[PDB]
Amino acid sequence: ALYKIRTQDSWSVTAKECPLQAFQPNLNLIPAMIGTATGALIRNCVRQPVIVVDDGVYMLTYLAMRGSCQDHQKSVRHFEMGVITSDPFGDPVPTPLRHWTKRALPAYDGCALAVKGHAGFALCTETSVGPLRDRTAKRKPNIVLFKASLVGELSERVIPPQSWLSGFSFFSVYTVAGKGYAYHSKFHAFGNVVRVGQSEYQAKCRGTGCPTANQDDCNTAQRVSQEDNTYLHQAILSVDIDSVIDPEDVVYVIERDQYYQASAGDLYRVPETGEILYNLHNGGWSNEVQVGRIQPSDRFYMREIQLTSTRVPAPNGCNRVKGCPGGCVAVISPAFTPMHPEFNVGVGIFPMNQPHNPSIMHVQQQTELFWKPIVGGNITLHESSIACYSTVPPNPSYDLCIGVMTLLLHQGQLPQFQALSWYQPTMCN
Amino acid sequence: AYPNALYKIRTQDSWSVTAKECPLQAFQPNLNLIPAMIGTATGALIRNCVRQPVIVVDDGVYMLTYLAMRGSCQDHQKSVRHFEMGVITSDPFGDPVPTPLRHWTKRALPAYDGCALAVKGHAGFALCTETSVGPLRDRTAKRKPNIVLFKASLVGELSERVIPPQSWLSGFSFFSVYTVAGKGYAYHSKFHAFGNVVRVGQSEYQAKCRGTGCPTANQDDCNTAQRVSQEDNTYLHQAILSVDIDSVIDPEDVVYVIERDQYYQASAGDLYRVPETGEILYNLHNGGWSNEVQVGRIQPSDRFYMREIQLTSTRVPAPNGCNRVKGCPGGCVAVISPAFTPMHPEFNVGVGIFPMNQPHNPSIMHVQQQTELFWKPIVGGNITLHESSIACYSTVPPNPSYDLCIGVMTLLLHQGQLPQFQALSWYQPTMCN
Repeated sequence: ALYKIRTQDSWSVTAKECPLQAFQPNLNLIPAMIGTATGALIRNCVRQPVIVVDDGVYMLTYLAMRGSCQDHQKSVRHFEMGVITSDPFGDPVPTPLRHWTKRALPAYDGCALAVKGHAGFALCTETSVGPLRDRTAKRKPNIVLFKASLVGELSERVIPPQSWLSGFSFFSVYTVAGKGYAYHSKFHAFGNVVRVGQSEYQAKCRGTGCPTANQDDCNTAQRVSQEDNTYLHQAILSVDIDSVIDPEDVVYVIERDQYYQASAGDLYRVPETGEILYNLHNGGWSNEVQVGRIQPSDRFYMREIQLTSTRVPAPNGCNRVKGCPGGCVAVISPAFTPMHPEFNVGVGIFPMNQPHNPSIMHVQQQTELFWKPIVGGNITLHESSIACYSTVPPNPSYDLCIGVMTLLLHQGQLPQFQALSWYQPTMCN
Repeated sequence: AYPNALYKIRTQDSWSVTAKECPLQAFQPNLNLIPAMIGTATGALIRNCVRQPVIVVDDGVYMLTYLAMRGSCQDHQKSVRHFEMGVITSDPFGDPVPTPLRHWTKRALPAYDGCALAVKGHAGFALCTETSVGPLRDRTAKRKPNIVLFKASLVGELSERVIPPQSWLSGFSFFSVYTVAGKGYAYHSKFHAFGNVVRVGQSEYQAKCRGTGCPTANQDDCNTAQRVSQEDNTYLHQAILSVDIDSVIDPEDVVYVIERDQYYQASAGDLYRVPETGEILYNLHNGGWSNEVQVGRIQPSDRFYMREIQLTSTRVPAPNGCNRVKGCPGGCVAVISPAFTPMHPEFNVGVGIFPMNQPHNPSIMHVQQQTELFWKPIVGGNITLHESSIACYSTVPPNPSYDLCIGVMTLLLHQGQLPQFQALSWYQPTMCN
């Protein structure tokens, strides 16, 4: 492989416990020449970007389409792996080594990524017309595990819908875009499950986001089929990455009382303790920044963590109610990664100002350390994924983050893949 | 099951003798621009600059290169040289598009400048100038640079072979050898590409001067435009580099010098080999005083001749704000963005990427023997084209109406940023009129 630096998770317990410096100066934005050009001049669209880093190795994915952003049937699914290496300035930057594409049909939607020991893993939903229509049509999709490596291998294992192990019955299982982890021959990632409602568990509803939310509206926001009384559940997928014969693939269903709405998300594993942190992406009615800890006890709980009170904005044209089940949607752009084993500190890519310019937000226990735009003007952020890491040994003042985004660079075009890296302040105040 | 070496579309050169001989249709409708998701993102938001883009295609395999810098476009010392290889495969719509398989980077120091590319089978080749501060300062400092041959393949490892300046075999005497960006070809055991050599002036040969580009050109001004060192009486000559790509033991690297009466100024360029006949076509890039689209044929006789071919009378524009003379020595420069590829074994037909309008927007021009078949913008607005490279091919068997072209460019996408790598493909009209 290309000479690469050792890296370690920025949410390690060795992270700062102190109250952090509010970094006033401009950030040092360094290159991240990864991915590919995505037709900035010829109306090509990119969706579902995910970036993951493990010990100086990264894996990247996105979904490319022609002429619009809703063409799963004619989409191309991109996978990429590379290493983080010291650039001419002595700065660790990622560079690609291998790239693969999957040409639909079939399409691959909601791919989750993880990297472990120079190996890359991708879990995708095999589809033709996408998850929204798949649920309404009551399909039972195949799920495909991709195994990638720096020497150019891409192996696939089909997971039939009936093969999943679970303690209860469910209609169907879907993958969702985001970050996962590979631990103990298992690939853990967020998932979505269509399942009939049970009396004991109702929709999470009233809270600081919408104190007067109505329970019937909350249940409707989660419902899939009114006649079948099925609801879209958040889940954790535990996929076998060592066995190809009689593989043990498990789905852990989280009851719908643990989340306002099922969504895409990221899972983080604290290396020393094994605690699982999560970042539940938006796209529903809740405009809160949803992070927390996964606590498996008598059942799987999502213990919410208060990271920031800043709300996720609505699209430009929406003038309806904000942050309540019957109004505007909260955009899907925000993605926050933990800089602390208990998510006391987080760094995220966030939309800023009316054009939703891409920006970086540093928050510690509801204190905003900084909120800085990457660019101004009319550049609009659509989706983002962020991977922050530390060197071995850590820099006493900085961690490094890699941000990948989809952006509307020019009017009349479609969202474009862009990437960048930066030194993330970790100095105490 | 993914795009790979064995699962790729077969292609053939668009300058094959099997190309159309007829008078071509002037294509009025808009072109069908199809994806070319190659290269990488190049920091469109963080002021990163990309230079010297080159694309080459051979039988469904491509190789790409460019030079990346941080914070400015004049930082060889802190630059990164990118290499990439991939295949041309049928996209979901049934359209052949390029997709990357391998990517390599070379971290300065040392930097690698003026890389020329060639592809044969599944192997890729790059010939670069080992430098620290770039060719202009290297010539002024009278350095003798190393030249490095890079060997890449889709399933193999990137190897390098250093060519010392004293190791070159040649029939001529010269001071130093430089590579230049552009396309070359790999045939049999040789990698042929354009080069530049610093050499003392010869009594018999003066600078090419008066012509359709500058009817009133002055011979003294033309000779000055080619001169390197007046004290040493050295001039920058165009050359052809023949580099051994099969032998690791006793490699034979040869320099063929072209006398300075065959070209207005030495420059970067592209070489094309007609597969059936073996004739060599060339595209001499701009960046000097000549604002003509410089194409022609390389004829080795008693000496190496560059037989000019008149492809189009449209002139290459000058940079914004220049009020000196156009297309004549000692005045405004002609921008280096244009790149023209042959669609005909004798360059009767050409397709090029060209700057159009005041912002120098990227555009595609189709010309046949000085007749403009079309001149269409890719985009308008304030997007500015800086450099470009184009590779057009055929599907085997050829589509009766269309060839396929891949265009790679460096563009100023947003004000306050630096030139960005962008790529696109399109169906190139080849139908008769």
